[PDB]
Amino acid sequence: REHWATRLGLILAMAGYAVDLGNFLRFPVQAAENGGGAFMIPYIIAFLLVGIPLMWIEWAMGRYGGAQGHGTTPAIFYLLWRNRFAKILGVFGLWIPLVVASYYVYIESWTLGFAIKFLVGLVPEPPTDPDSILRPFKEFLYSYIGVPKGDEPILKPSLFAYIVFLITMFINVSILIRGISKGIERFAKIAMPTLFILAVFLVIRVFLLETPNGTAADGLNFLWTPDFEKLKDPGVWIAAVGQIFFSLGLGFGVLITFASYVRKDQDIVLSGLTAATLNEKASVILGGSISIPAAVAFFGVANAVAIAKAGAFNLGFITLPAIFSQTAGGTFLGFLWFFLLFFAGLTSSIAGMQGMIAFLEDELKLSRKHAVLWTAAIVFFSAHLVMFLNKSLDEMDFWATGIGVVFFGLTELIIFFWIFGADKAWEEINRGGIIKVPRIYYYVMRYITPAFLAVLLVVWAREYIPKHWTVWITRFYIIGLFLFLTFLVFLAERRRNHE
Ligand SMILES: COCCCC/C(=N/OCCN)c1ccc(C(F)(F)F)cc1
Ligand code: NA
Ligand code: NA
Repeated sequence: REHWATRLGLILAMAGYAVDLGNFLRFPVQAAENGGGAFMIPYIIAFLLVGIPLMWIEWAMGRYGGAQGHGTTPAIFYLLWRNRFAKILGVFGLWIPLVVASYYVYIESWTLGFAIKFLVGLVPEPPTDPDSILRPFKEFLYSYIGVPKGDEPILKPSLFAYIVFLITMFINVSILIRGISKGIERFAKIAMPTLFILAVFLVIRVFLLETPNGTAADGLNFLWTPDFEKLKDPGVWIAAVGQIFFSLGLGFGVLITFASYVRKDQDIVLSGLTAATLNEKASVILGGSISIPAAVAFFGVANAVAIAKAGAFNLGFITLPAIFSQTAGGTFLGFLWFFLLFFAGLTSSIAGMQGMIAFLEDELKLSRKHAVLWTAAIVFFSAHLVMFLNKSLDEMDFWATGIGVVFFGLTELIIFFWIFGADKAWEEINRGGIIKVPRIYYYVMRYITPAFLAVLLVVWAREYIPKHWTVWITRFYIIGLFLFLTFLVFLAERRRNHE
């Protein structure tokens, strides 16, 4: 079985996964909409009562399974719980990242394409007024994606956008086919520094942004000025818990696959706590210092609420590009921004697609080449649904991330900490650990963490269970994916009986 070479690279790859577009875009929006600086109160608590405990568990399950030559949840759940229902629930952790990858890699290709178009100067040039600046870029994005003009739910992406997607896939395969250490870990040692440099530079250039409408100081002002009156809203505490899941990448079975390449007695306590902190630092220090400030600096603090309500996607694919076409040398700033984003996603997309690569290796005994080429084949095929069918992207995100963070994460708790046994579990986490997990966390892992995860589920349940016909096309496919994966798991246990 393959293994991580260095402890540094391990943390960088785990952080590589955790840090992506959400750190720079999603997180700053959630904070401003939910109390600003006051949002740091429930966010840190959730980091301590949910994020950190659950992180350690996925690291534990991974290493525990990796020592037995299994990196995925269909096998691992069957090791924590000798049952048929454990193998089925395990498929979900093979299904979730595979669904995300069907849309995630494609959006990752957008950043790359934009980065290319921005670098060569193939971008709109306005013209005055805010809608006169945004519209040439709103339309720039819509022509790349192929946003439907008529009533049809049909997208028509550009040939270029399609070609960049093919290139993005090829890049992923390039890194992935070289393996854990010589591919992912090697690239994680190059990307993360390159990422940090790009962030710092953008942070610096943004703080220098001065327009007649405002400054960057007004941006960091609006974003971080605490509104404690919003702490009364349960929805703020719900968003915070949800944000931590999203921030750390919990409930997608990605960590579990990675940790399974960590050796039997190597530390997972301190190593995890490090990679987790790197992401949080990247979010609060770098991510919340670029997007929102630059948005407020150009449009003023008067539109700061409107900007945050416009969503994270508009902020990063329309708003910020439009601001860049108005600043000195902003076309290169557009390129550094989209190249910052491209790497952030790429370090995540190679991480997520590994689970399916691991399965084909560990359970179906496929070579690494075949495992990558078929995984690439599957994600490439399924992506055509995202590329051509309008709102298919949303349906996949809803089901994958929805079930992923709200169902499957809780399942990891119960199986490992309630079915497999809390004491046996606790030893598996602390074993070989440089530092030991605080004795208080035993109660947080066993009660507090699943109690929260139950509530996040239920509130999510009570709102989304009640909440067009073409959505069935996407549902039809992703269900077909689950059946397909059940079948592979089925074939996996039948090959093992023969040998
Ligand atoms: C809402 O956008 C999708 C996020 C799902 C979780 C995500 N975490 O990555 C870094 C944490 N912020 C993720 C999961 C799977 C994949 C992959 F596409 F690689 F499977 C990529 C990102
Ligand atoms: Na993150
Ligand atoms: Na990443």
